Amino acid sequence: SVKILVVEDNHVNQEVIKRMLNLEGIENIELACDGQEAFDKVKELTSKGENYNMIFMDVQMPKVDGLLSTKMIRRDLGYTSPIVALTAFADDSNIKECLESGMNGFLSKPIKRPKLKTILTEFCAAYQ
Amino acid sequence: STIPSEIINWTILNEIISMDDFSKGLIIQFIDQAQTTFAQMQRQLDGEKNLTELDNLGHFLKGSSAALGLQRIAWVCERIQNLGRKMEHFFPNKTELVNTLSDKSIINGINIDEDDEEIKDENSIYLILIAKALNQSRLEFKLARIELSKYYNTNL
Repeated sequence: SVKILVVEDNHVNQEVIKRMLNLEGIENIELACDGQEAFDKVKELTSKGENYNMIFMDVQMPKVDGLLSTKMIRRDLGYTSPIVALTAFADDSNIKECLESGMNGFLSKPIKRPKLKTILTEFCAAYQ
Repeated sequence: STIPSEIINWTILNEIISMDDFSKGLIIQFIDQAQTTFAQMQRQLDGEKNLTELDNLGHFLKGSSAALGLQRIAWVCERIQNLGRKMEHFFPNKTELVNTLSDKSIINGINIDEDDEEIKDENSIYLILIAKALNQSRLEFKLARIELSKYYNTNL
């Protein structure tokens, strides 16, 4: 019954990740194009007593980045499930900054499928 | 860094293809997104001249192009962003840039200026260079299409 939120500020990137998840046997995938929209979707799911097993969150987005989005989601909504950074800079420095915002894992872009598979296995509850 | 020599980073695109209609569909989405984005950049150049929006548009196309391995397009986008942040104040000309191509024969039988547009204050310098880079991006887009078309045995 896995449900996943994919937050990426480009539709193309979103479809790449959705396809990856689909190939891993996950079909219930929602999309958000920015940090606020992401918060909105978690809040809604939250309005329905339901929740995402995992969120994949683009770090570098305009208006509201993935750090802010993460903190809003955790603090205001009480979401304690895994939020995984989608990042272009896997430098140890930025990786800590993501952790400090409330994220708990990372996938570097361009996303590599085997890394995505490992993240799912390790952190996604109920994942086949 | 400078501009990559290769139009396509197959190491990146192969990941997407390993998931294959899917990749072709994705490439077609990209192609539409690029045409929109360029048209938006042009509109800004001729109208509002908002450097901040040109930065934003560059950010958006960079993410897509990079993910598909269209690394030359991605590089031009990143220059557009820097120009728009006023961090750079030069941009190379078309000949210089095409002279770095890994396979220059892709240019035989095409006018490399075919898709050029022009436009008409501190900001003028930057706007002009962004216009120049946009023209570069149009060529890079066409070249990417040519290569992708030959790979998929179909005009994209």
